[PDB]
Amino acid sequence: TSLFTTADHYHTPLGPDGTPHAFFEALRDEAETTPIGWSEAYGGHWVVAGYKEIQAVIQNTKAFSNKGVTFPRYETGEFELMMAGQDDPVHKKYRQLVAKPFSPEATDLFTEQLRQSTNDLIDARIELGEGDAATWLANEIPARLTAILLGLPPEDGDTYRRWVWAITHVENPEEGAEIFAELVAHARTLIAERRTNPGNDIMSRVIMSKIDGESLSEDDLIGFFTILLLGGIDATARFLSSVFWRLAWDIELRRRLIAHPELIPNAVDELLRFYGPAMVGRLVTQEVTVGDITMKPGQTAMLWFPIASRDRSAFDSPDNIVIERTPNRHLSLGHGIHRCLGAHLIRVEARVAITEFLKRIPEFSLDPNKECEWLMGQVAGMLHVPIIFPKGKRLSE
Ligand code: HEM
Ligand SMILES: CC1(C)O[C@]2(C)CC[C@H]1CC2
Repeated sequence: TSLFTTADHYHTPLGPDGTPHAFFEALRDEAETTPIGWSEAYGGHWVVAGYKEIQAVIQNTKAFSNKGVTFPRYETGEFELMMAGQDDPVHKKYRQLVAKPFSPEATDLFTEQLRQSTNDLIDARIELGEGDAATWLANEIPARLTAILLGLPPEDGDTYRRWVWAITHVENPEEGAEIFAELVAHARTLIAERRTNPGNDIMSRVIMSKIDGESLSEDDLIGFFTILLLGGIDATARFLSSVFWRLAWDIELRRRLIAHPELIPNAVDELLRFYGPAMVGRLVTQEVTVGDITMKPGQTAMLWFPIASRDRSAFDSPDNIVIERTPNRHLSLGHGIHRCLGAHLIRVEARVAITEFLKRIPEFSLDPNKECEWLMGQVAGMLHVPIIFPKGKRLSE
C-alpha cells in the first residue's frame, strides 16, 4: 500500500490532535523511498513530496506552467488568477505593477496601525474570558488590513469571506459561480469609483498603470482585485488561526516567546515551515523527467509543500518547532518567480499579532467545551479555535 494513491489535499486524514500532521509525517516517511507518487484523486495526478523534487519542478517553468496553479481550479468564473495563474513574460509584467506596494518599506508603514488594530480587536472580548481566536482575531487582522490596501470597507469582512468561500470551497458549482459573480459586481463598482476618485491604494495604482503602452482592461483590474483579496485574507487567516491554536496548548513554546520577544520573527518563520497553509499545482506542458518519474503534457503535479517542509534531508529534526532554526529555507511561501508577493506582509502581520496577543493574554487554553476545526484544501489550517482565558481589561475604555 502507498499513501500517495489516495492523497487528496482537500481530504487529508486528521489525527487525534485535530491536524493532518500525523498523516503528513507518515507521507514524509514514505517520500524517502518515493518522493513523487501517483494519486488517483481528481482523475489522476502527481503528488510531489520530496524537497529537492519540489525545487526541481518549481524552477522548471519551461515544463511546469502556472496555468495549473489551482487544482481543482478555483471558482473565478471566466477570469484567470492574476499573476499566480500566468507564465512569463506575461506574469512578470503584471507583477511589476504591484511590486512596490508589497515591498518591505511600503508594508512596514502599516506596522503600528496593525498593532493598534490588533489591540482594538482584542478589546472586544478580553473582558469576557472566551472567544474563537480564529473568528475573533485571525480572520479579522488580515481582512481589515487587506480591505484598507484595496480601499474596501474594513467592517465588511463577512462579505469578503463569503466570496472567498465560493472561490475555494462551495461544492455546488452553480452556487459557487453565483457568489463569485457577487465579488465581480463589487469589484466593478469599486473600480468605477476609483477611476474618478483615485487614491494611494493598490487598486488606484493598477487602474492608472499601463503595460506596453495600454491601460489595463476592466477584466484585468477585476483580476488584480480578486487575487489581492484572496491572497490577503485567506492563507493569512488560516496560518494565524493555526498559530493561535498551537500557542493555546503548547505552553513551552508560548513561555519562550513571552520571555524572548526578540525571537518572535524567527519563530514566525518556523511556524510558517510547520503550519504553512498552501500547496500549489503545475500544469505539465512538455514531457519531463523528475527523479524516477516521467510526466506528460496535460498532467498536473501538486507541490505538497508541507511534506517537503518536513524532509529530513533538508532540515534537522523536522518534526520539532525549533524557534531558533536558520537558515530555514522552507517552501511555505513558494520559491522562484512566483514566490509569495505578500511574504513580508504576512511576516509583519504575524509578528504583531503574536506580540500583542501574548502581551494582553499571556494565559489561555483551548476551550474544553467547544470543538476546534481544521479546514482542508489548497489553503489549509484551523478554522475554529475556541479558547478560554482569565478576564482582563480593555485598553480603550
Ligand atoms: C500565510 C500567508 C500566505 C501564504 C502561505 C502564501 C503562499 C503563497 C505561495 C506558496 C505562493 C507561490 C505560488 C506558486 O508557486 O504558484 C504565493 C504566491 C502569491 N501570493 Fe501568497 N501566501 C500568503 C499570503 C499572501 C498575501 C498576504 C498576499 C497579498 C496580500 C499574497 C499574494 C500572493 C500573490 C499575488 C501570489 C502570486 C505571485 C506571483 O505569481 O508572482 N499572498 N503565496
Ligand atoms: C492558493 C494559492 C496558494 O493562493 C494564491 C493567492 C497564490 C497561489 C495559490 C492561488 C492563489
